Amino acid sequence: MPVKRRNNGRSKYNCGHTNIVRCQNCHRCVPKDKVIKRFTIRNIVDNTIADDVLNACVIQGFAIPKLYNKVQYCVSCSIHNHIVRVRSREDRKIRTP
Amino acid sequence: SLEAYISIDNHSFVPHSAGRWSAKRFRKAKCPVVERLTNSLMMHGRNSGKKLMAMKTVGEAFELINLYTGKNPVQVLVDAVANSGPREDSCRRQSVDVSPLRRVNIGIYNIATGARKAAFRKVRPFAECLAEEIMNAAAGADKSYAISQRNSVERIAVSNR
Amino acid sequence: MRAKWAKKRMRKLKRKRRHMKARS
Amino acid sequence: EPINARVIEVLGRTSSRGGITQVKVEKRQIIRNVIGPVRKDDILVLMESEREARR
Amino acid sequence: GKVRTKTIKRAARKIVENNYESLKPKDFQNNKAICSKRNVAIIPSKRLRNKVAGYVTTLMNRVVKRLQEEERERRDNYAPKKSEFDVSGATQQMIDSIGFK
RNA sequence: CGAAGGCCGGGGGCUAGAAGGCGAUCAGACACCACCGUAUUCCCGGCCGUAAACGGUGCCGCCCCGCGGCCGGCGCGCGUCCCGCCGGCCGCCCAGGGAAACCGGGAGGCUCCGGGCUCUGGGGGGAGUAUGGCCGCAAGGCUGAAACUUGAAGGCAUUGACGGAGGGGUACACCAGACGUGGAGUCUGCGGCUCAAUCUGACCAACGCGCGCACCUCACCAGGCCCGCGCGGUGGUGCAUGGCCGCUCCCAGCCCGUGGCGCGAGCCGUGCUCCAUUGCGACAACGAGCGAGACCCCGGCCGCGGGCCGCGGGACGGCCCGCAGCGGGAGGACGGCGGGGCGAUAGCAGGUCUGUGAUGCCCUCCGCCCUGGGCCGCACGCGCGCUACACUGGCGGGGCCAGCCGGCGCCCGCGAGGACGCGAGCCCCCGCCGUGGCCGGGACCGCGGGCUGGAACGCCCCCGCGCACCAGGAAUGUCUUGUAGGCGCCCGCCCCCACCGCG
Ligand SMILES: [K+]
Ligand SMILES: [K+]
Ligand SMILES: [K+]
Ligand SMILES: [K+]
Ligand SMILES: [K+]
Ligand SMILES: [K+]
Ligand SMILES: [K+]
Ligand SMILES: [K+]
Ligand SMILES: [K+]
Ligand SMILES: [K+]
Ligand SMILES: [K+]
Ligand SMILES: [K+]
Ligand SMILES: [K+]
Ligand SMILES: [K+]
Ligand SMILES: [K+]
Ligand SMILES: [K+]
Ligand SMILES: [K+]
Ligand SMILES: [K+]
Ligand SMILES: [K+]
Ligand SMILES: [K+]
Ligand SMILES: [K+]
Ligand SMILES: [K+]
Ligand SMILES: [K+]
Ligand SMILES: [K+]
Ligand SMILES: [K+]
Ligand SMILES: [K+]
Ligand SMILES: [K+]
Ligand SMILES: [K+]
Ligand SMILES: [K+]
Ligand SMILES: [K+]
Ligand SMILES: [K+]
Ligand SMILES: [K+]
Ligand SMILES: [K+]
Ligand SMILES: [K+]
Ligand SMILES: [K+]
Ligand SMILES: [K+]
Ligand SMILES: [K+]
Ligand SMILES: [K+]
Ligand SMILES: [K+]
Ligand SMILES: [K+]
Ligand SMILES: [K+]
Ligand SMILES: [K+]
Ligand SMILES: [K+]
Ligand SMILES: [K+]
Ligand SMILES: [K+]
Ligand SMILES: [K+]
Ligand SMILES: [K+]
Ligand SMILES: [K+]
Ligand SMILES: [K+]
Ligand SMILES: [K+]
Ligand SMILES: [K+]
Ligand SMILES: [K+]
Ligand SMILES: [K+]
Ligand SMILES: [K+]
Ligand SMILES: [K+]
Ligand SMILES: [K+]
Ligand SMILES: [K+]
Ligand SMILES: [K+]
Ligand SMILES: [K+]
Ligand SMILES: [K+]
Ligand SMILES: [K+]
Ligand SMILES: [K+]
Ligand SMILES: [K+]
Ligand SMILES: [K+]
Ligand SMILES: [K+]
Ligand SMILES: [K+]
Ligand SMILES: [K+]
Ligand SMILES: [Mg+2]
Ligand SMILES: [Mg+2]
Ligand SMILES: [Mg+2]
Ligand SMILES: [Mg+2]
Ligand SMILES: [Mg+2]
Ligand SMILES: [Mg+2]
Ligand SMILES: [Mg+2]
Ligand SMILES: [Mg+2]
Ligand SMILES: [Mg+2]
Ligand SMILES: [Mg+2]
Ligand SMILES: [Mg+2]
Ligand SMILES: [Mg+2]
Ligand SMILES: [Mg+2]
Ligand SMILES: [Mg+2]
Repeated sequence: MPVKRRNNGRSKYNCGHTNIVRCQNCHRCVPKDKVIKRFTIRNIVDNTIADDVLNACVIQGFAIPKLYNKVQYCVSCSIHNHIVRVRSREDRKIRTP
Repeated sequence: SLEAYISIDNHSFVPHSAGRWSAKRFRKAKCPVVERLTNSLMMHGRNSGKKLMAMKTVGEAFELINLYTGKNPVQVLVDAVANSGPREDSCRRQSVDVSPLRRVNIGIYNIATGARKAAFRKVRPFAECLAEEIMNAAAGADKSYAISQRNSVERIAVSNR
Repeated sequence: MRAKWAKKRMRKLKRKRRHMKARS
Repeated sequence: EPINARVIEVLGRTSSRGGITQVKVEKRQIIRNVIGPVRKDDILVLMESEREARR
Repeated sequence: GKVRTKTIKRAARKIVENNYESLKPKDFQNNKAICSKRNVAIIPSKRLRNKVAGYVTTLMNRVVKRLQEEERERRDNYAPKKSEFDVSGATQQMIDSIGFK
C-alpha cells in the first residue's frame, strides 16, 4: 500500500475536520469534502407528456415548473451505480467534466 | 394475419412447388398458404418428408368442407388462419404484441397440431380431424384447439401487463 | 486474527489474571 | 375493442436475448415492443393505446 | 464482408500509378490490363488477378472525384502584379523610440 | 488543553440506537436485510488522557529554473482594470534527489559526508506479555524484561494467472423451434463379482476406443516337444527416450534488425471497420517475417479438342441508388461463391516402449512349436447404439426411379442353398384388418433342413412358441438448404458373421 492520490482521495485543504453528510442511496456517513456531488435540474412532468399537460391547461402563458436537486453519494454507491468509473493510471489525473 | 402475409394469387394446381421459400428473411410471406399448411402437416417425425401423402391428406379434406359448409374450402382456410394466432404475448414477464408473420405461423402450426393430437390412437382419420379443426377454428368455437390455445396465451398476456 | 480483536482477547485475559490473583 | 396501429419505423432489439423489437407506430407516435419479425408498414393489433414502452 | 488484404492494395497502387493512361474506370478493360506482361505484372492466379483488378477499377473512380503534379507545381510559382502589403497606440511609441517618427 | 466511546453526581428525553426481543434467509445464522426497543446520544459540575489524534513527514534559520489559481493588507500606473510588494493556502514542474513509488514551498543544496536543539530505531517471534513502581472510582494509562524459538519477515516495482471488477466483441452458446437421449427389450464397451485363466491399455481430452477373438491372432491358463499325442523375448519402465497423435486451439496470435526509455526484471514497435494483429487512420519509433489470407481438391454454368475425360473461360463487393467499408435493388448458372485439405510461436511428467530390425537402462534365458481351455463366463451400476409402443399404421398383389461403381445363364430345392456353363427402399395404385396388447411389438424357447471350416460353440432358412413395452421422473445432447428427420445401398476388418465405423 503506497500512496494512490496526491489529494488522498478527498478535497481537504488547511483545516482539521469537516462536516458529515448522509449518502442518499445507502445512508452511510461520509465527510462533506469526500462525497460525490451532482446537481440536477429537471421537469416535474416527464418530457413524454410535456405537451399534453400544456395543451390541457386553462391558464394562459403557463410554464412547466422545474425541480432542483443536489444528489450526494458515497464512493461505493457511486461506483456501483456508475456515477463514476474506475480509471487508468494516466486517466486518473484528468479533472475534465 | 394480414392481407400482406396471406398469399392467395400465387397458388398452383397442387401445392407442390419445390420452392426455396426459406432462403431469405421475409420471402415466405409470398409462399402460398395451402402449401404452408401442407408443409406443417408432415411434422410428426415418423412422417418427415412424405409430402406426396400430405397433399392427398389436405386434398381430401376439401371435399368434406365443401359438403358441410357448402362454401369454398380455401376461403374457410383463410378464415381459420385469420381467427387463430395470439394477438398479445408475454415475454419480470411484461406484455408485448405479436407481428403478422408470427400470427400466421402460430395459427397454421396450431391447426396442424390440433388435428395431430386429435387423431392419435383413434379410429377417426387424420384428414377428417383436419376437417373438424378447420371448420371449427374459422367460426370461433371453443372446441377448436387453436382458439383455446390462443385464449390461454392472451390470458397470460393480460395477467402480465 | 485481526489485531483489534487480539487486543480485546488479551485485555480479557489480563483482567481474568488480576481477578484470580485477587484471591489470596 | 382492439385498435389497428401501423409501424412507422424500427428502433432496435430490446431484450437481453434479442427477441422483441422496439417500434414506432401510428395521430400519435406511440412506442411499443413486438415479439415477431416486423418490417416497415406492418399493421399491429393493439389491445390498448394506454401503455407506452420504456425508454 | 470482403476486405482486401494489403497484398491486393499495394499492387493495385503501383498499377494505378504506373498505368494511369491505360485504365478507364470500367472493369473489363482493367481486367485485361491486369493481364499483360508488357505492363509487366506477374499475377500467379486468375482469382488473385480479378481481386486486384476489382480494387484497381475502384482506385480509378476516386481520383476523378502526373496530371495533378504538373499543375500543382505550376501554381506554386505565380507572383501577382500586386505586393499584398501596399492604427496604433503602442507601436507608435516604438517607431518614435527607434527612428524618424 | 485534548475527537468519539466510557465513568461519578444532578437534569432532560424528539431522533437514531450498543444490549435484549422478534420476522425472514440459510445445511446452520446466535450475522448481514425487516420491525420493536435499554444505556447512550443533549445540558450542568467533575474524572479519564486515548485514535490511521495522518502530511503515516518534529522545531528554529539560509539559498533555491520557472508557469499558473485563490484569500488578506498595501503601493504605482493609465481609463473597473493593470503591474508589483509582504503574508497564507493550493496545482504543475527543468535541475537535483531516491530502491523505487514519487519529492521538488523538499524528500534538493550530502560517501564532494560537520548551522543549532529535542525525541525514536537496530532480523522475525515470544510481547507490549510477566514482574515491580506511579497515576485512575473503574475501565485503563505510563514505564517495561528474560528463558526459549526461528531463516527469513518486510518495502517498492515487472510479467502472468485469477476476480460473485468495469468496458468492448463473439459461437447452435442461448433465443424461436425441430429431433432426440434418460423409462422397455436388445447389440456392444466399462466397473465390479466369479474363475485354473476369465491377458492387458485409457477414467471435457477413458467407456462401437487400441479395423470382425471357434484354431490362428495371443499377450492369459493345464499339460507336452526342440535348441494328452551372445541370440532372441509384445517381460518391465511413456516419470529414462525418439517418432506419431491428442489437447490448450482452429484461438488470432507470435516475433526480428536499427533507434528510444529504465540501475534492472521489462517497455515501445505490437479510434473507425472486417470472419479475422482483415484493413483505414494516427503515433518514439522506422523497417521486415511467420500465422490469416493467398494456395490445393470437389461441385454447379459456357467454349476449343478428343472419344463421357482434359484443356480453358466465368464473379470482381464489378453495376445503379442511400450514407476502409455497413445497407437496399438488378442482371446472371452461381452474390459476396459453397463443402473439405493444410495448419504459427510456446507448451502438457495426457497416450503409445504391446506396430516395427526405433531405443537406453533393468530381468529372463519369459525363446519357437503342438493339443485343449479362457479373453464371450454374471445378483448388479453406468456410456455409444438398435428395434418399438401403431390407422400419418400393419399386411397381400401390382408399378416404377438412384449414386459411391458393378457379372449372370441353366437346371434341382418352400426356402436357405447346391450341381452344371458363358460374358434399392421409401413412394404410387388396388384391396384386407378396425382401436381390441388386435392381424401392434418379436425377445425367449422346441423339433427340423443347410453353409463355412481339420474342427460349431458361428451364421442362414422352415414350422411352432408370442416377453417387456400405451411415448417415458430428476436430468440431459445435436442442429439453419437439398440442411434436420425418414429410407435404403456399398466398402473395411472378414473361414462364417454388423445392431459398427468410412462413405
Ligand atoms: K505495503
Ligand atoms: K502506506
Ligand atoms: K480519503
Ligand atoms: K479549508
Ligand atoms: K473546511
Ligand atoms: K464530486
Ligand atoms: K464508501
Ligand atoms: K494497531
Ligand atoms: K489494532
Ligand atoms: K482497539
Ligand atoms: K478534555
Ligand atoms: K475524549
Ligand atoms: K457514557
Ligand atoms: K430519548
Ligand atoms: K434530550
Ligand atoms: K455504546
Ligand atoms: K438484533
Ligand atoms: K455472527
Ligand atoms: K458473519
Ligand atoms: K425503533
Ligand atoms: K453507556
Ligand atoms: K439518556
Ligand atoms: K455521538
Ligand atoms: K440527546
Ligand atoms: K474524555
Ligand atoms: K500508530
Ligand atoms: K490521513
Ligand atoms: K521534537
Ligand atoms: K483576493
Ligand atoms: K488578494
Ligand atoms: K485570509
Ligand atoms: K483581499
Ligand atoms: K488583496
Ligand atoms: K494580493
Ligand atoms: K511574497
Ligand atoms: K509568502
Ligand atoms: K505570495
Ligand atoms: K505553503
Ligand atoms: K521534542
Ligand atoms: K519521537
Ligand atoms: K517515537
Ligand atoms: K518508539
Ligand atoms: K505484575
Ligand atoms: K485508585
Ligand atoms: K474502588
Ligand atoms: K464505576
Ligand atoms: K482496580
Ligand atoms: K486495576
Ligand atoms: K497496570
Ligand atoms: K515483502
Ligand atoms: K511492513
Ligand atoms: K506486510
Ligand atoms: K506495512
Ligand atoms: K523499482
Ligand atoms: K521488488
Ligand atoms: K470412441
Ligand atoms: K528520447
Ligand atoms: K539499458
Ligand atoms: K513510447
Ligand atoms: K506507443
Ligand atoms: K512489445
Ligand atoms: K501498448
Ligand atoms: K503506437
Ligand atoms: K483428350
Ligand atoms: K483424354
Ligand atoms: K474484374
Ligand atoms: K512406439
Ligand atoms: Mg483535563
Ligand atoms: Mg425512535
Ligand atoms: Mg425507537
Ligand atoms: Mg498512542
Ligand atoms: Mg497519531
Ligand atoms: Mg504519529
Ligand atoms: Mg486557496
Ligand atoms: Mg486551498
Ligand atoms: Mg502546493
Ligand atoms: Mg535512538
Ligand atoms: Mg502490575
Ligand atoms: Mg505494577
Ligand atoms: Mg523492483
Ligand atoms: Mg485362442
